[PDB]
Amino acid sequence: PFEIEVLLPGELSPAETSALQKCEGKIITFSTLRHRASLVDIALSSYYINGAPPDTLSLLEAYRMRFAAVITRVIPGKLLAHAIGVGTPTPGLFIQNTSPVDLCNGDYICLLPPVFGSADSIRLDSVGLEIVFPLTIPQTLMREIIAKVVARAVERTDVICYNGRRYELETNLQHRDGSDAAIRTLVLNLMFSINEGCLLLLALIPTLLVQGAHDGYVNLLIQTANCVRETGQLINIPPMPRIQDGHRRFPIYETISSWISTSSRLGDTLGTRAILRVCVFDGPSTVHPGDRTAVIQV
Amino acid sequence: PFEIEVLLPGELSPAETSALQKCEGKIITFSTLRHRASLVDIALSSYYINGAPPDTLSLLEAYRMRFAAVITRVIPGKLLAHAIGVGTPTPGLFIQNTSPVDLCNGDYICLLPPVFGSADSIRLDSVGLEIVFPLTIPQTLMREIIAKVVARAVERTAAGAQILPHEVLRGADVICYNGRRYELETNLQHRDGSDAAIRTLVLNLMFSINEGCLLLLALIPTLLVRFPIYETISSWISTSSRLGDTLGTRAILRVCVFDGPSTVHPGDRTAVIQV
Amino acid sequence: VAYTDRATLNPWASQKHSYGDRLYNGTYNYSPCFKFFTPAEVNTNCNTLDRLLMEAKAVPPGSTEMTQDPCGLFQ
Amino acid sequence: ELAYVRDGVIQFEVQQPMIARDGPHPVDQPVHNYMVKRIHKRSLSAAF
Amino acid sequence: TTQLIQQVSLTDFFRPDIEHAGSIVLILRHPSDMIGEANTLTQAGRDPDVLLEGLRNLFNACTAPWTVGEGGGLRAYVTSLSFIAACRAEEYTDKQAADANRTAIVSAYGCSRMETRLIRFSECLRAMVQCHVFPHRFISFFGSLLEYTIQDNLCNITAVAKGPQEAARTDKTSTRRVTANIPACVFWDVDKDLHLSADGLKHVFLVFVYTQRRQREGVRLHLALSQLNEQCFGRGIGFLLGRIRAENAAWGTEGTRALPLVQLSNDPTSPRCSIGEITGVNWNLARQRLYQWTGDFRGLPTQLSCMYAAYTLIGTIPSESVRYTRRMERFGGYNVPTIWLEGVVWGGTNTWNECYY
Amino acid sequence: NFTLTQPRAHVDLGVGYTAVCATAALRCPLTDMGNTAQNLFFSRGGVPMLHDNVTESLRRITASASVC
Repeated sequence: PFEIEVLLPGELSPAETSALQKCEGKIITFSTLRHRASLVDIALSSYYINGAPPDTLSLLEAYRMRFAAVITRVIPGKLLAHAIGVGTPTPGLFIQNTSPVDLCNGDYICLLPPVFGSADSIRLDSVGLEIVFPLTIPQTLMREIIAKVVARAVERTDVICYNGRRYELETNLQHRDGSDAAIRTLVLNLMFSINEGCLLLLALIPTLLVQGAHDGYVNLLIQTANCVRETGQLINIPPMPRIQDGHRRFPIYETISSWISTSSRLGDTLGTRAILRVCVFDGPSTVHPGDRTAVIQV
Repeated sequence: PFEIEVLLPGELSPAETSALQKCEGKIITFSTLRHRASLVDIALSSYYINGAPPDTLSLLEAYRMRFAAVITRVIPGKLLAHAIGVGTPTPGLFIQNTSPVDLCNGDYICLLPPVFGSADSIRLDSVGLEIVFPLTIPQTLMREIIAKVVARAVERTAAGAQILPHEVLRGADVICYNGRRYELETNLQHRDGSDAAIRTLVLNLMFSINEGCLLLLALIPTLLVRFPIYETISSWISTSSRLGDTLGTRAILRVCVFDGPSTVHPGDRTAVIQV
Repeated sequence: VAYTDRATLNPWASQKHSYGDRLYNGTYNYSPCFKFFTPAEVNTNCNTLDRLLMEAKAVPPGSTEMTQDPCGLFQ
Repeated sequence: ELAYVRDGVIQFEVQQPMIARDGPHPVDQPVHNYMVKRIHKRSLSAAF
Repeated sequence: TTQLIQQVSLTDFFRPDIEHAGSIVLILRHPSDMIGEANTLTQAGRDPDVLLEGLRNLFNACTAPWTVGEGGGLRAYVTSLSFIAACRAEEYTDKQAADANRTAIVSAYGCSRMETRLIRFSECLRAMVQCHVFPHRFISFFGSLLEYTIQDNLCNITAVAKGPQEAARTDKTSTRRVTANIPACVFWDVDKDLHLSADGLKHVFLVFVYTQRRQREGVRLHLALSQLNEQCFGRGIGFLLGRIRAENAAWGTEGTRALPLVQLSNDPTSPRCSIGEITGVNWNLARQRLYQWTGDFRGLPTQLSCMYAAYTLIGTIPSESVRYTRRMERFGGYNVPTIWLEGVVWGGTNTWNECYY
Repeated sequence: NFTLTQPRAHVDLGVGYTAVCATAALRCPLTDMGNTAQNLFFSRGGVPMLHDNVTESLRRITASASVC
């Protein structure tokens, strides 16, 4: 299909030319889409604006706003790249397991700033710009680091163990450009989450505990509900109310519909669109660091 | 670019061929297609994982993580698979509406078996190798069904644990289609073992709702004119993030119905696409 | 039926709901521990083994049960 | 010749001789055992 | 990727005039299903007799009442683009020309009872909108009809989808290729907030906002066309309509002592007796003080009040840098202003992903 | 691009019930054994009781790829 063309920068260095001609696999992101681009827009100096380093939230929203692309094979004659447009097959590509850990089959690969570790910085000797290869994972540790960073942001104003493996992280938060967005979205979620069923739920704690006394599913909630039980007795606990009509009234349906709508909204806002579903053949679906695979469009 | 073959079971010719003659629009899916595959790895017997029998949630997650494919071959003395893909042509795109439930033009394909009520999924228990197919309903229809079943479950639990149930339990909830009758939820004394997995789900949902609506009045009353109090908030955020990916059930297949097969009688020749 | 000298010597693991459905039930919360502790799957495994044995006696057969995975029907 | 075969089948007849006659057995009708087998189609495909 | 699907419909919401390209047809829903679904979402507040009266009026005004709600696949389930343009696209770009176009259409199409049908449709739409019922939850994606044929009181028009429609060379139009045109009300000014160059592939989105005021409501079927991300479309719509968002929020509230001692009572003086004081005693006489909140409320409807923005990805463009030209066309019995475009196709899915604010 | 396909067919010669099979060699077993532990703590829990605090303190103080 359609393919973009990027002009080759001058003063080519064989040290990185050999790596580019051997690997042909890397995930990159771009903002300006153009078939004929000579200097594109991936410039750290241009993105530095005033001079202060970008914040984690600023980088996150910039990545969310910007699109994604997959680097195809590179020929000495000209540089070719493939962008992500509509849901159509894109044959003639190549991918590699950039992440140091294995990836499950049918996983949507996302783009995140390098925060997992100090990745190698390839300082190009050209004059145009330089390219830095990130090393992150799509969602596994992302779903935890986003929670940690939002918790830190809301509290201002680590060690993760999995199968005997310890992972280290380095947080960075020095700007308040995203604090306003964070507080706005959290207050919007709080305003959209309150419904009329909470009063009924709070007015049923004795019946709930009586039912759960001979059920066994109590520890799985009380191991973490250290304050929920304390706050349960500090509420109105009103008696059974009277509905204005008992023929076509059901607040349960309204509140579950509102919860479904809010959950869909938050999933859409926090979910990066990436239509990448590979299909393995013959060999196992689990990938290993140091192997080469193909591209399959579904 | 490779062929797919299947193994024909033995000493089971008449009944299986009679079932296959009537059911010509079945759907077969594999998590990882290979050159040679058997029938003992895509059935219910192979769904046992994590040292526990498969449940409705496990079936739903397996269906979500699995791919989508269709086949069209009914031969009493032969049974082989075909390659499915955009590059590989698929002549003779003929399918049969296995589900007797009436549908509409331009719907969304989703995998949701009706195990909560009125399943009527008869299988072959003489061998233990059964492939239960789910019913196809649009996204709005499936959302309404989920809402109604969870409402029924919560009202039943409230009646059971309240020792004073409310006389109103149904009201007026009748689903029709261009002036028709569905005749659903006609049984009350019937009991099933599938409700053991939804009680925890509804309890978690109501706990999340309660904590979310209580955190508004605990932080700051803007609208009102040794305990860090952070573990509960962190757990709620983690559970919300985990459920964010779980609630994603966007349809992949597309339905392009030519005219209508169910205009006068459901269960006729229906067209479909792979967009 | 097998030994006429006496009955089973482990009454604590010979009834229906002795220990299997109590501890190793799955829903109520390593392969043999689940293979030989639930009556439904035990019965279905014995039925499949008997069917395979009768098929072998009568009449391939796909290299299953008696082959590949050991400790199957000949436990 | 494989463009159109419609899953053709073949039949083979085999006898079971034991020994020549030497007295009153008495003789009877010999068993005309036979076997029937079907054909199979296999192909290899790749990308280049 | 292109399929030819035709619908067996004779005259649902259109006249047997000369067929024209650039038409969008949607799918409606049966009123019985929508009223059965909304009888519980109404939550009182309005008299239900007006909805029944409007339904009866619509049934009486609709031609052949014995065919709707029964029969086979012949019913009222499609709407022509001309009716939508006449009912909605009248106060968008140029009123002094839109009203003239509407009058010409209603004088050249019906010429005997077009005004009565139009006013009946307007009243039925007002009744179905004022009752706080959203009909967009049942609308599904539909193809675009493109065919020229005629018969004896019969017309079978096929529909196409996304693909090489302009490259198939059907050789059935006036020219060697196909015609693709859109009405005047298809684009809105966005440079004031998007002065940056639109370097990339643009997308076509359908926007259907909702209004909530004092006993007055209206519809606005706009057509946004911006290169911004899907998740930012709601934010852009809210920013553009910020002068009316506050009024809508204020008018949507239809249908108190805090607890600042938690920060001081969390660690010390904690009467945690939610189990010991309940499972032991009957608790029928010790419930004396507790909390009262000094208030009484029943129902806080907020999800169905803040919903005022929506957008769906419908229609794409094979190539970017599309240039629009303002010209004139002469066809039919009257000359109407039209805008000719190029490199525009249809298709997609009707995935409703709204972001209320 | 092109794909090389060779559609052919094959037929059997003799019966499939006349053959002899036997084992030749096996790989050397090497698995974790000895001081192993179960995943009972990580595999949910059980019926709660009034001794939850003391039992969780005991679990914490005791806590401070093959399983058995």
